[PDB]
Amino acid sequence: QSMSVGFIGAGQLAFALAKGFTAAGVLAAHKIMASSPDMDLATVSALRKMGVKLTPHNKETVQHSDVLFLAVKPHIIPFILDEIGADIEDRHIVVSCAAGVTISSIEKKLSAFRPAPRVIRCMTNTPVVVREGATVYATGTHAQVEDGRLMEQLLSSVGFCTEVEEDLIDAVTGLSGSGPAYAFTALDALADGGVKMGLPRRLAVRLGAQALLGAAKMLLHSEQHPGQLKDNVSSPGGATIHALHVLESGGFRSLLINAVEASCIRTRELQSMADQE
Amino acid sequence: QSMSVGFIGAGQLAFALAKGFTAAGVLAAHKIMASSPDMDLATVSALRKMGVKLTPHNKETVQHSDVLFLAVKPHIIPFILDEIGADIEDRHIVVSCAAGVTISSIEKKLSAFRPAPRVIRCMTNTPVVVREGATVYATGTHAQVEDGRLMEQLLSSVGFCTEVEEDLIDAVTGLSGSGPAYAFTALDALADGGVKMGLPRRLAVRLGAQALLGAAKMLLHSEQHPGQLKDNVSSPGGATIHALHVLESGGFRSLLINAVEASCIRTRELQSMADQE
Amino acid sequence: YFQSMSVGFIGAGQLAFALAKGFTAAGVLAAHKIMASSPDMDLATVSALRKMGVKLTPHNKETVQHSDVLFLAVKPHIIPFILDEIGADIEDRHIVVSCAAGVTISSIEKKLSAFRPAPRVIRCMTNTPVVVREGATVYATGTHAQVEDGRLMEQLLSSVGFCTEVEEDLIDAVTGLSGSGPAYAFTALDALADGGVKMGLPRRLAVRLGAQALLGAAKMLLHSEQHPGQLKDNVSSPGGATIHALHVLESGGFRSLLINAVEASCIRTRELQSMADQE
Amino acid sequence: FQSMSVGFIGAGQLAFALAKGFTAAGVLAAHKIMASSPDMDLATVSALRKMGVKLTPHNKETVQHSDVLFLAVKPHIIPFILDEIGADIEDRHIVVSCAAGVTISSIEKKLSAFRPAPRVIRCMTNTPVVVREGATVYATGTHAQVEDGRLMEQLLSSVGFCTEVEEDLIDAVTGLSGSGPAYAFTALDALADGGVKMGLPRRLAVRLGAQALLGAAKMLLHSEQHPGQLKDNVSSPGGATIHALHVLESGGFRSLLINAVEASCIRTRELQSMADQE
Ligand SMILES: NC(=O)C1=CN([C@@H]2O[C@H](COP(=O)(O)OP(=O)(O)OC[C@H]3O[C@@H](n4cnc5c(N)ncnc54)[C@H](O)[C@@H]3O)[C@@H](O)[C@H]2O)C=CC1
Ligand SMILES: NC(=O)C1=CN([C@@H]2O[C@H](COP(=O)(O)OP(=O)(O)OC[C@H]3O[C@@H](n4cnc5c(N)ncnc54)[C@H](O)[C@@H]3O)[C@@H](O)[C@H]2O)C=CC1
Ligand SMILES: NC(=O)C1=CN([C@@H]2O[C@H](COP(=O)(O)OP(=O)(O)OC[C@H]3O[C@@H](n4cnc5c(N)ncnc54)[C@H](O)[C@@H]3O)[C@@H](O)[C@H]2O)C=CC1
Ligand SMILES: NC(=O)C1=CN([C@@H]2O[C@H](COP(=O)(O)OP(=O)(O)OC[C@H]3O[C@@H](n4cnc5c(N)ncnc54)[C@H](O)[C@@H]3O)[C@@H](O)[C@H]2O)C=CC1
Ligand SMILES: O=C(O)[C@@H]1CCCCN1
Ligand SMILES: O=C(O)[C@@H]1CCCCN1
Ligand SMILES: O=C(O)[C@@H]1CCCCN1
Ligand SMILES: O=C(O)[C@@H]1CCCCN1
Repeated sequence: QSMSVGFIGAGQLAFALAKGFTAAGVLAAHKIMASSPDMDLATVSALRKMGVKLTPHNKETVQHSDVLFLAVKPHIIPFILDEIGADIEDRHIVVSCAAGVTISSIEKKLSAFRPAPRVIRCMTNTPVVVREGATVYATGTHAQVEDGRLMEQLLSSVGFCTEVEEDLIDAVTGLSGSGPAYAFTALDALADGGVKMGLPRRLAVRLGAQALLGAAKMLLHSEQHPGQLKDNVSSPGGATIHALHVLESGGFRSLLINAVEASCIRTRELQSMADQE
Repeated sequence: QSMSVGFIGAGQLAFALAKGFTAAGVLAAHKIMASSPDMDLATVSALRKMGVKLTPHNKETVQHSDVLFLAVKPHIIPFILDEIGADIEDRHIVVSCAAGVTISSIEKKLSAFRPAPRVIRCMTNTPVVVREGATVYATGTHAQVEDGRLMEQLLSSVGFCTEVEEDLIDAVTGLSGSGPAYAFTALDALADGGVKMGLPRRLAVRLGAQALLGAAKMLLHSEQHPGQLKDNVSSPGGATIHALHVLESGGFRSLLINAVEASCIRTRELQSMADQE
Repeated sequence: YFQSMSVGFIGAGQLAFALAKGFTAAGVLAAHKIMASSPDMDLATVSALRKMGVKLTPHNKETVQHSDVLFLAVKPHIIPFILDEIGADIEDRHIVVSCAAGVTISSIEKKLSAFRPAPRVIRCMTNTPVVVREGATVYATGTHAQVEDGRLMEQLLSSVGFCTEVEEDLIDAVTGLSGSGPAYAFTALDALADGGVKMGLPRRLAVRLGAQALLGAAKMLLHSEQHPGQLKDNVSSPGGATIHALHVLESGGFRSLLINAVEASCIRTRELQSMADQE
Repeated sequence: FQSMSVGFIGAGQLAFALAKGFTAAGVLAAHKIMASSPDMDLATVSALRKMGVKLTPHNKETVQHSDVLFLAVKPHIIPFILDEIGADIEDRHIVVSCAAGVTISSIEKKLSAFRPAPRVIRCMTNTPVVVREGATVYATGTHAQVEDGRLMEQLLSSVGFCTEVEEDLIDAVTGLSGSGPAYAFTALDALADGGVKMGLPRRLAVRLGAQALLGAAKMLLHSEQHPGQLKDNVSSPGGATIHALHVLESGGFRSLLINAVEASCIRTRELQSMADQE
């Protein structure tokens, strides 16, 4: 309750998490501060109306915060760590949200200034903004047991959250981190299919999104295999099995596997370049 | 509250709706009766444990019911209507859930026995079982205004529900009716992609489903275009835009359009055969 | 009982051989209580039937007079000529079992009813694995088949594999799945063997391992209540070799090709029978 | 062999499958079997419990209980396991590695640091051992005695086909019969969807497709004829089956199965190459 939260970066992810946290009630907007070198951002304007404290100065965010989220682009992380490293205290829990960036790389930058930085790495996604996020976290070398439990409590307020080994996170990034983009592409296309068959666009968007929401919820609430739930939809000779055939004829399943793989491979490739630098 | 509901048919759709209605609290299990010529069905066993009254005799379902759902396969509908047509009373609201079957065809069969049958046609989907269904309905020639409002009240308890013109329903069937099957295929494949990149299968299923649920919820709660929400996920040069490219290279969008179209075309084709018979 | 039943095959080809070998291997019938007829004795199937001890004759009337249960095992377009030829020889005691793809009970009963009013007709679809008593058989009973006729036919065909009664309107689809099925399987086993050879296995070992793998997986599914996707999930470890191989199957639309096959077989069956009904 | 104690290090899919097959075969009483795992909250551990298999978290307990010791852990866990119990391997032990890709030489090098001449056998099997129709190959290590191989072949023949091979074939066998059940399950799911599309109930389509594949596989195993000849026997000229074969050929059906065996084998070799660099 006395917990103060800070965001280095004031972009899409910082907005989504601050919106989710405040809607969840687990944090008052006034306990949150975010910093950015650009206050002319739509997300900065939104955070202001929410009641989040804003500043150009990353040092002010550090000084206000107990839990410090790093919500900048991955290549900005080392610059950020050099800038505020001398201002980290024993009270701080540093939570990196950046795609690809390793706990090792973060702990090495911070340890030059003060031993035993408490670091947690997470991967989440934009649906935390409607409290339906998918989040994983890995705890660092000096994180205490209460640090992981605190972070799971906080991130569970805005969706699914579980601890993982760090070597799983790049793959999670390709699945649930990039996942919403696959869904939005799919929903746009399903709506176009509805329009082609005679539905108004607004209705098609609503129906397609509601269908995907409900099916996903069924699977999360069921112990059955997704193929069994699929079997339950189709009648023999019917419309649904005819539609499933044309998906299969296009290699639909393989394209989704291709996407998760391509995201994960790019994440690893980018971090290799960072480590080489 | 005094309303009694009956299901002709005791299969996947009847279970899903009865489960959703009772979980919603809008109906007590004991106000529901369902009939089937086969009590050795898993769905019949499930309905029994819920507290739903079961019978082999469709006439008993009619006699108990105020609202009567037709939840049999489309080709069974005319047989069903011939069987119980003499038992429909002025109190009855007949709600056909059957894919493709027209209000005209139903009103013609029932009108031979008694004038002015009150008929509503709906299309829904299995996620009503977790109260996240997508339902549309069209009112028949003799349905009263309170009949449509009653049905929207009832079906809104288990998900989205809106009135449509009947000529939209076959297209809705290809989008949200068959939709859950597209989602389950997609979730199975996304999980395989997670497994390929090193995630345990149970975790990949959970993450993929949670990602699709959250993205769908974002779109339902946003006024923004799905392409804008997609743009918000990707950073320049990043993992997500790399993954979106490989989806595009496979014609991912076109496959989903193909599916909605194929389902809708099959539905129309099947009903043409029924009308020819 | 069963060994006292006389069985006849009109047609002495691949299906008659497969069934006669299955029945005799099962011990339900003595080979010499089977008679088969063909206008062509220079077939390999006739020679094999002869070596088993089946009675062979060129005269379909002899097969009819010999038999109690009479299997029609000729090509579908031959059935109406067969029915014209021996229809007058069908007796009240006969059970007539059509194995021909596509041919309807109605077409058979219309021919035979011109001779006697209540011909007992059963239609079945089976497959060549009856030869190792692992066939997949369905049957539908005709207008005049007694309840005991269906029970007898199920007992007989269960001796050489799986057997269940179905409505007749399912049989063309069954034909595209389990009737044509063994050919899809032999194609797949030939290709899996080539895959083993490409990766360095001797052909003989690759053939045996591929066939054992498919047999064991199919038996697993038949003995499990789990979805095939779940059994599939259990084979793969994260990042491992099996999931990499499943991806390249998916990239080629592997699933859609098998759906295409069942559909193509069933559509061709319906199309041929429509030409027969037109003729 | 009633004087034989079998142990599993690992209590996952493969250990369950083998234990269920051995016990169903009657060659082992379930109480003569011990399995270890650091995680007792697995579905496979509960199933092993109900069978009457002894469970323990301690790999050393499994080693002390067992004469034949199956390594049923993921390949990257093998070197850790060997470090943990290498000092407990006795002369009596036969160590049977089931792990994909892991070489006899790598196992022998680990165990030899503790006691010379470890008796090592490498095998590749598959999950259908659970219905006693597995396909297993094995290779004997440097110090395996002649009777060690014969004993293993007797034990593994009780749950399916089993033959000795040169070790350099095992990665390819892994891509064919090791991964093979997954190809079949994919095919059976798809064939069932095909049956449903043409009007069959799903339960019936699943049963018929599985029976068709089982019977055709048995036909081939029992026949001296080429699979092409058995295929030819199914088709009549102009008929339904040859029409269906054509659409398989037009999609390169054969090439996809070759692709799968190749992709599995290449990945196995790639993974072990990384293990050997580490
Ligand atoms: N957008 C998404 O869907 C998700 C993004 N992420 C991660 O979140 C991090 C940020 O992602 P987005 O918010 O999408 O980026 P974004 O580009 O919307 O916001 C980036 C923010 O960093 C600020 N910034 C740049 N230099 C700075 C500095 N020196 N000090 C402080 N702030 C600075 C920018 O002004 C902007 O406010 C990335 O590492 C990304 O991998 C992870 C999960 C999902
Ligand atoms: N499964 C789905 O996803 C949805 C299905 N529907 C529609 O719901 C209707 C039923 O669909 P499912 O429940 O999936 O079918 P289902 O096959 O699971 O259940 C069909 C039920 O009808 C019963 N039945 C057969 N003959 C009968 C008779 N003479 N009298 C009474 N009951 C009889 C069967 O025994 C079975 O209980 C279909 O028209 C379908 O289009 C619509 C929305 C979604
Ligand atoms: N081969 C298979 O895998 C299966 C075939 N079937 C059905 O079995 C029937 C026969 O198929 P196959 O045995 O494969 O054909 P096949 O061509 O091997 O043998 C056909 C037999 O009919 C004989 N025949 C031709 N004219 C005749 C006549 N007037 N009187 C008597 N016999 C005559 C031929 O000489 C030959 O012995 C077909 O209707 C086919 O659909 C059904 C299930 C599987
Ligand atoms: N599943 C299959 O279809 C086949 C698997 N294999 C091989 O069998 C081995 C196991 O495969 P699955 O059983 O499928 O894996 P699985 O993941 O189902 O079970 C793995 C087991 O290892 C246990 N484990 C992890 N660390 C351990 C440790 N330090 N000490 C003891 N147990 C530990 C886990 O708790 C789990 O019980 C792999 O090397 C695989 O290549 C070979 C043939 C077929
Ligand atoms: O495949 C079918 O016959 C049905 C039609 C309606 C929505 C669900 N699936
Ligand atoms: O495209 C990107 O850079 C990020 C990576 C992490 C998840 C969201 N998208
Ligand atoms: O996918 C895997 O890791 C294993 C390899 C061995 C055979 C079965 N599947
Ligand atoms: O190709 C054919 O004509 C037959 C039809 C029946 C099943 C087996 N093959």
